[PDB]
Amino acid sequence: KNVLKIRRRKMNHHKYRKLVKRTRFLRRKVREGRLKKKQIKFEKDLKRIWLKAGLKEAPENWQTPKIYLKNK
Amino acid sequence: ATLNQMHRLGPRKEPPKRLGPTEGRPQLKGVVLRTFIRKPKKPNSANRKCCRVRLSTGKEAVCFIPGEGHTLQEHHVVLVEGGRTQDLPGVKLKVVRGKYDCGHVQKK
Amino acid sequence: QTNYDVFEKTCKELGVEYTLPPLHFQKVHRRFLAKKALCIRVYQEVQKLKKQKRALKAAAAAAKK
Amino acid sequence: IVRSSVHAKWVVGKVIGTAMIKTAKVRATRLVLDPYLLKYFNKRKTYFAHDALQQCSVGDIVLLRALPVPRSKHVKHELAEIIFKVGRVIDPVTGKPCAGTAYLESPLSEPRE
Amino acid sequence: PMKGRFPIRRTLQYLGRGDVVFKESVKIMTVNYNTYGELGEGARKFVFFNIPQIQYKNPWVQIMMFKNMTPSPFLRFYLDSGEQVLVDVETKSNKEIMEHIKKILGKKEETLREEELEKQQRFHPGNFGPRKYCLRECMCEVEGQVPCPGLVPLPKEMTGKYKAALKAST
Amino acid sequence: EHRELMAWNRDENRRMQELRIARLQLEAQAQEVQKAEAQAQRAQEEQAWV
RNA sequence: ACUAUGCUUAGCCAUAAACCUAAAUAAUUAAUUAACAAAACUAUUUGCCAGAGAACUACUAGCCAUAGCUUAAAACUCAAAGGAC
RNA sequence: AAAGGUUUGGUCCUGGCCUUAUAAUUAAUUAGAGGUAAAAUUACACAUGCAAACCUCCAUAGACCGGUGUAAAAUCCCUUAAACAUUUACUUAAAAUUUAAGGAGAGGGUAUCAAGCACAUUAAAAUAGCUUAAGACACCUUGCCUAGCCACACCCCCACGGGACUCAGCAGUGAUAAAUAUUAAGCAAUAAACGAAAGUUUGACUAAGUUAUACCUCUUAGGGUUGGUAAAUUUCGUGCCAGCCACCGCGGUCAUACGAU
Ligand code: FES
Ligand SMILES: [K+]
Ligand SMILES: [K+]
Ligand SMILES: [K+]
Ligand SMILES: [K+]
Ligand SMILES: [K+]
Ligand SMILES: [K+]
Ligand SMILES: [Mg+2]
Ligand SMILES: [Mg+2]
Ligand SMILES: [Mg+2]
Ligand SMILES: [Mg+2]
Ligand SMILES: [Mg+2]
Ligand SMILES: [Mg+2]
Ligand SMILES: [Mg+2]
Ligand SMILES: [Mg+2]
Ligand SMILES: [Mg+2]
Ligand SMILES: [Mg+2]
Ligand SMILES: [Mg+2]
Ligand SMILES: [Mg+2]
Ligand SMILES: [Mg+2]
Ligand SMILES: [Mg+2]
Ligand SMILES: [Mg+2]
Ligand SMILES: [Mg+2]
Ligand SMILES: [Mg+2]
Ligand SMILES: [Mg+2]
Ligand SMILES: [Mg+2]
Ligand SMILES: [Mg+2]
Ligand SMILES: [Mg+2]
Ligand SMILES: [Mg+2]
Ligand SMILES: [Mg+2]
Repeated sequence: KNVLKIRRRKMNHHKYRKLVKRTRFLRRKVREGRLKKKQIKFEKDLKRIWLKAGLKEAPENWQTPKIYLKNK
Repeated sequence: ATLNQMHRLGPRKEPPKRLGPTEGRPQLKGVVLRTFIRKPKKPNSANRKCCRVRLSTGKEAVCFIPGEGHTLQEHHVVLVEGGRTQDLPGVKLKVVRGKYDCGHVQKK
Repeated sequence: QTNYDVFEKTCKELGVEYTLPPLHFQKVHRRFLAKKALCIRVYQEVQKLKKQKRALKAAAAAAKK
Repeated sequence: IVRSSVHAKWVVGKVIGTAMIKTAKVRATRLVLDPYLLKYFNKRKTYFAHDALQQCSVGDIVLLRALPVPRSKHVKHELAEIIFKVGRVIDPVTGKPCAGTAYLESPLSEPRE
Repeated sequence: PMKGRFPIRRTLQYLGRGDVVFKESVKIMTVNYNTYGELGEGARKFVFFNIPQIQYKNPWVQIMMFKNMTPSPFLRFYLDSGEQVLVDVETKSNKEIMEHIKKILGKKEETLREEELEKQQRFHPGNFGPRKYCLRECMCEVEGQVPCPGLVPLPKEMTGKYKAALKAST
Repeated sequence: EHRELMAWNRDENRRMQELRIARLQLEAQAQEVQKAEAQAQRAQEEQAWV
């Protein structure tokens, strides 16, 4: 078979790689902010749980782990 | 698929029927906003008479005006219907001749 | 499943512990393991409070009697 | 001595768990007809059963009797009998211990032990 | 082509050919059979061909099947009284097994016929109403009775429009 | 009628139990003969191997 | 001409036309040529597919991955695209 | 489905789209009478009238009929117990009609909603359990089970309370929408309420009014179409313009495809 369908994907992937290259710095700031919102949503979801259970403060010796930050 | 696989999945999942320009309604009433000409995509050649309208739903759409010659102007009221104009891309509505401000084509 | 008596001797002699397969598979990732840890902790705290309340309630009743 | 309301007056199932005190979680299966294919498949249900003596082990077939009054929200049956013990089956036809499709004790013999 | 082996087993006519209707005492039928062997061939065919027919006629009976748990195949019925009926099906054809269980724990033809007649007691041919429940919706359908005004216009003297006019005239 | 049918069933199970013991008895005789011959071959091979 | 790199010691990344483009298992070779390729074909079980493009994309979650990988749409456009000859 | 049209220079295969059949609403043009059925933009706001009384005072009824489809995966089918704001009987039993607790099985969508976070058992009060890829939880959508059933009754899920303060009863109005029934008569029939009863009341209902939305019986003829699929075009005008097509497509001077005839 011909490679025509592969050529379409070849151009799509090439053009996408250069688009990511152009806006690489913008994408980095988008991600750090999407992860920060991802963390706040995680923290709030944990606060909802204990408040609904009837606790007025989080369980003793508990600190929500920061799981989306540059910990590794 | 095997009979066990057909049982676990059942009948084919059916994508919902998304609505069209009229929102699944026979006709809509709109007020003309502008009258302009649209060019039929190649290989056709004409100066097709179209108009923009604000429909009762609140959105704005481009409507082809059929017939040889229309008297439509801004602020006029028209009854739009479905039916795409094949040569005109994006024009999914048509005006009904003989209703509200739009009138029947004057016979020659 | 076939010879339980032979099974028991073999595990004891060979020193092999047999754990039964868990009915349900549990997914694991940082977000789940952290939420599942708090939920267990929250429950324990709620139950500890109830035990304290029951003791205080019973103690007051005993004094009245 | 009125009997239970529940339809399942007698249910057979496998003991899939025994981590609750004096209770055995049992999985029963029934055959349900697929209307499109007209073939029977297994619909399984979970039944909590009162195991008074904690004499049940995971994997054994058991018979449950519907309790007249529900003991709790989910415990509405008791353990009538253990049809097959896991790894300790006794052939109903001959009465001799078996280990799969074989006799641990020959039916010709009469050990009486 | 219908999938699977013996696709006739997945037809409503085949499922309705079953003749074993258990007595109300029967609650469970556990089937112990072996997948390999020579003396258990009839039991394997009974699970393959007959169990669907039995379940179809006894929807409320729990049929649970266990494989390779004992040296020989057998059937054990659990009754509501608490009795347990053990049947030995080794060296027995699938047809023989069906006939055996029909005799000991199967309803007789007379009993089944009586139930069918009782079920239809409240259907009356003379009753009028919707097609789902009755033969005729209205007496206009009956021959000789006054026909429906929609199909056939009524005489003027039988109409309220005409009668009301006369009362005003009087 | 139920009691009569439950009595006929128990008889059928005993009748088939009798056949099982008769069939399995024949197997023990034949299989015993084969076992003795197989043990003889082991004795011959075992001595040769030693 | 010369560097990253190909090498070694640990750790990471998890992608290939990773394709023999042919899932695994047990058969059968007559009652059997869409084309081409590596003859046809039955049963069992799981996975996957449902016009083309948009799209190895957007968003979501997971990940030692931070110009990344896996997961994976819709609007909108067309009356075809595609395979073999 | 008894199928058809349309990928290409051409063939086969695959594959989508579309055509032909049937029905509802609205619209264009057109239309005699008669009978019948149905009546339907909107849980947005409502002027006016009416829709529940009866009856020797007590009671009974206004909890129904009628209306709408708000909320909700809401349910169906089945089991058990219990009453009843009841009836008819008996001093003790047959029904109708409900309520509560349940469960053999069945029951919408999204898995890019994959975990839920107390959702369990025991009964010395301990154990660490419960649901979940055989789809839990979450979110979204929808009345269904149709001799009929379910929910709702101005709003705040409820209705002590509070509020933006009542036609989703009949008729009618404003606004809104493509969507257009009488601000009508009668209690004679049947149904319901009351009375011991003669009887009384009822916008339930009955007999009419309105309307080609449907069917039936009739008498006038109008609407569309005429390149292929797909039944059927003469002349003239136009000349890639004006226009046409459901799909394929047509129109550049002899156009059966546009407009008139
Ligand atoms: S349906 Fe019987 S009179 Fe009309
Ligand atoms: K053209
Ligand atoms: K290759
Ligand atoms: K086709
Ligand atoms: K409400
Ligand atoms: K009346
Ligand atoms: K005509
Ligand atoms: Mg080549
Ligand atoms: Mg491209
Ligand atoms: Mg170098
Ligand atoms: Mg390297
Ligand atoms: Mg890959
Ligand atoms: Mg390779
Ligand atoms: Mg890639
Ligand atoms: Mg990507
Ligand atoms: Mg992404
Ligand atoms: Mg092609
Ligand atoms: Mg109209
Ligand atoms: Mg009603
Ligand atoms: Mg709603
Ligand atoms: Mg997404
Ligand atoms: Mg209102
Ligand atoms: Mg309310
Ligand atoms: Mg009204
Ligand atoms: Mg009101
Ligand atoms: Mg209308
Ligand atoms: Mg009375
Ligand atoms: Mg010409
Ligand atoms: Mg045409
Ligand atoms: Mg023409």
